[PDB]
Amino acid sequence: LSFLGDTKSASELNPPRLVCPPPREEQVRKAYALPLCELPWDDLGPMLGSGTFGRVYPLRRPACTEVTKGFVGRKFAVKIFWLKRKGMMNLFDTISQGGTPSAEQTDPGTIAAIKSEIRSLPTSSSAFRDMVRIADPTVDVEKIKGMADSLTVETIMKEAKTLRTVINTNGFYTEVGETGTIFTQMEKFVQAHRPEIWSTLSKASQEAQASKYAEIGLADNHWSLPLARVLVKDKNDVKHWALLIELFDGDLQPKTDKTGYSLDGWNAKSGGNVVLREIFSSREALIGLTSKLVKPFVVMQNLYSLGHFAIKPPNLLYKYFPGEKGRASRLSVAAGDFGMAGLLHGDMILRGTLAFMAPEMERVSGGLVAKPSYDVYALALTLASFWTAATELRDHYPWVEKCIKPTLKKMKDAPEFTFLRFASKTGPKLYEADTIYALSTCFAVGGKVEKLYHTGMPLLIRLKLSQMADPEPLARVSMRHARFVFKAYAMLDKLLRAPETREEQLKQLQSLHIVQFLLFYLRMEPLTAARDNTQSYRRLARALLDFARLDPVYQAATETVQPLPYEFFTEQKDWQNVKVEVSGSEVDETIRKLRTSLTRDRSLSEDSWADLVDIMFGVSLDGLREVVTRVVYSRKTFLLEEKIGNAVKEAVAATYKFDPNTQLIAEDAPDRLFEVVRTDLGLSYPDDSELGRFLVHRVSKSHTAWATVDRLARQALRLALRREERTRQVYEQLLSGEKPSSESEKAFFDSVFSAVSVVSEANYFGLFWDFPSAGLFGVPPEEMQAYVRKTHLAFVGKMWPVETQKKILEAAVRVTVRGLNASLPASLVDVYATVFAALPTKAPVSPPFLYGLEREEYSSLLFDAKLPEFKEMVAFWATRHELNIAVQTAVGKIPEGMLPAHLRSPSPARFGWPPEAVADNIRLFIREAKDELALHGPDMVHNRIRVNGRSKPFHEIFRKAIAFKKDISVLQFNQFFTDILKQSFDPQCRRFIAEVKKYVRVADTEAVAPLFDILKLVAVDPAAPNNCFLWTQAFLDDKTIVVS
Repeated sequence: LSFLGDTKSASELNPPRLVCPPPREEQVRKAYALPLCELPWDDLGPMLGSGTFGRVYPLRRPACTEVTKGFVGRKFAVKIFWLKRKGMMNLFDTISQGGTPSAEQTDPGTIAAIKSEIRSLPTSSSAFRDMVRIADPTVDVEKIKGMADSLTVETIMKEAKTLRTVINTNGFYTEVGETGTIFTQMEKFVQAHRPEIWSTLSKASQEAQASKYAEIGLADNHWSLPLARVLVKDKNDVKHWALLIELFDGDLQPKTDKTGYSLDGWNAKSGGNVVLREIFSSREALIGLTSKLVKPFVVMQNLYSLGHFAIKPPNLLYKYFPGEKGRASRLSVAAGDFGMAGLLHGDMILRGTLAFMAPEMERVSGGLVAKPSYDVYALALTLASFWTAATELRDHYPWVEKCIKPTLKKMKDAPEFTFLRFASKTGPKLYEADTIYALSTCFAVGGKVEKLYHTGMPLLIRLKLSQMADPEPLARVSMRHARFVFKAYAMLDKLLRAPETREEQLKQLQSLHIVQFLLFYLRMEPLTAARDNTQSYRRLARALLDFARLDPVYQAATETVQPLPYEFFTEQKDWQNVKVEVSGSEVDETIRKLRTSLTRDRSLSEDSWADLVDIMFGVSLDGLREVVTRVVYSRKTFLLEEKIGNAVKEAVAATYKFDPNTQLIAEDAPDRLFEVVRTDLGLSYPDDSELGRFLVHRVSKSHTAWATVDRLARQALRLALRREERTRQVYEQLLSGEKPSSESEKAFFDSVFSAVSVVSEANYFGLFWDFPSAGLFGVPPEEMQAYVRKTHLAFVGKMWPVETQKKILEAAVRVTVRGLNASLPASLVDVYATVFAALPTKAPVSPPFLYGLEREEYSSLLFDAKLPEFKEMVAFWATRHELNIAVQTAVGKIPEGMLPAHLRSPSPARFGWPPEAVADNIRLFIREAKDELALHGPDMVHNRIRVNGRSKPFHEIFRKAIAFKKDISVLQFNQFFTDILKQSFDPQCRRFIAEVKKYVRVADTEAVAPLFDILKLVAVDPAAPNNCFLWTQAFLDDKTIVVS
């Protein structure tokens, strides 16, 4: 362990730790000495982007001969400084060009803005008195700070030509100071940590000295800084100031849709999305981007002292280089905007964007000093915004519309999530008690943001992003640690995936520090170049997840703290003034044990131990005294997490004992499980205490795990049915109703259990339950293989094919539309929302999952459809049945310009049809309603009949319409429903009789018409309460049953 004592002091491959904690004119005069160039308004092309301070222009007819020697490739673009605020530049233009402006644009707001902006002109500086002298040598800037306030500004009709230059040059001056404050800090670093460069800059340079910094910032560090000081000459001889920035494709933030027909908000025709949609949809490109995106900020924080305090998707710039033939697509990323950058541990000003502000900046932090932990939060949010983008892109971020705001609305009179309430000094805080818990839950495994992630995001990245966005300022990992783990995983994944460059890849891998410690800790050898190292990459990537689960700390705490006997949680009163407290003197014995276990009985110094814990766990030395306290608190309450984990997994078995065909378990707890568990254990905890919240937190955490086990067992079945035709034979045997031999069932279940491991491998490097987990599940991992094979594979054995899943869902969506009489909205998002929120109550069969708590795995498993395709599948069914219902009533009124107000000429994109199918589907609906009407007559009689329906933990009564003749008898009445039972979905009820009872059954000689209302229709078996009339397509449909 010789590399730990700060061996690489200024390297950019693995920077050192963050150990511990100028005039104004100097910073402006530093960056003001950049090369100047002049070009007219003819090399500039069409405008390409516009902000609040400037407009960017690409330059045609190449110019700026300072470039020909400069950076190869790397197209350029100027930006003219043009203040956009209350249309005052437009007013200045209309006055200068000629004519008189309107009095409507002038009076209150424009004059207010000019009055506010002519003051605060830094007329003291000597740089601002030369910037204005170069652009216009006739204006005397010392009279304009006086004329604005002596006589109020209404001389605007004669001072426009000067006000323009003054204001735009003040904008240029601010943007120049923003870069000077960085050139200063870069020079302060090149002195101490670069001997080769500072032997040719310190000798003699002032402009080359300031161009070298820009070259270093663009090429080495991946920032984006200005390179020249171009001065543009207009057609009317009015010079504007500008800067020569680099040109990217830019703005990793995609555009949203506005027509309302896209079920993921992606604008289908934005032109700039076509490439972004290729990045945010694949797994390899996203794994590469995640590691490429941390480099600039790691460099910025650990090498130089400054920090970047406005991180958000619009501020990151990209460059694609498609690489179609003979090469590969190489993505490049840079950091854009440097408006708020400042030295670390210096005083700061609260100015950011609200959705990305750390919660510890809310009231105060010693006057809000600039801490390094404010930047790790904003990258966790930014990266989570990239992994959930191809699934439900919205205009507002997920953690504020699903996690923060519905919590803020409940337990306070403060629904205002604004910046004025965030910055204010007086009032109720914004992140006080429950909003912090909601934010913590939002990113953990099972929350909303975590429900929206890609299917292919490994568990290591999920855990790391969950640890970077931690509301607690301590116990939050640093940027160096994140860079290490993400880069190591990207390298290992590219080695594993790919089938002369292997040598360079292996050297670049083993040159890291995290990998060298992992090789020392796993007892491994310097790997190879001529050996198949597959199982040695499998171990380095699996040992990198055990440190995210925090397994070494748990193994060190298992040997120190005892488990707090079970007679503590049942034999104590006053449950509001007791709480499991950690001694504070054992959180030190566990740390000593951990140090000895990790170092392997060598003797490190203190700096080496600090560096090692920062590399491996990513915290300070007084920052692991909270990680360790969490672990030993979780170890004290053993024997209560285990009893809870065992109380559930019997609810999961009762679910299959009561409803023997469910098709999912649906991770979110059914809100009734808590009362089952609290009564199962015999507990009585006041719901507002350290133990009531603990119990409600553990019940859901165990239910999510058991639902995950169920889902993996259901995916393995569908994977093993795709191969091994013998498995398919036995599966069809099971489904058809009969039963197979014993050895055939054994082979079937053995194949499914062998496929469980193939399914579990991708996201969890190994099995799902293959870690120390006996408080999460109720079963130690040694007895977990023998539970899934013998017990759980019998629940999920007979699972309906996909066509049946789609048919019953279609028929349950076409009943909700009859149930609710109102019409449907205009945008398909709202149609889906209403139809799928009113579905559990008005449908006979309950859906497998609820609205808002839906996932991509559920849909891809049950329906073979992604989430934005599942929603689009539901909306079309809804709208088409709406059109059918509208045509039926109109055909009824006629003894057709009498359709409702928004169906006379609808766009065939509201349906799924092409433009040629609507005028035929209407004719089909007409030809069908004609028969539905011809049904009615004097002889026929219509009524409803009662059967058993949904199974609530006895059954509901469910009544279905019937139409028959008066001549019919019970003889011919029972035979029809017997023949209907033959096509049931439930394989058990394919052999039943379907008598009609009153429960005294009726004589077969009686008539049916005089009996019609207490009689019900039951299914009895001829050999020996069931609801297996509900599982038929005749009883699930809308049309009435025609008994005939």
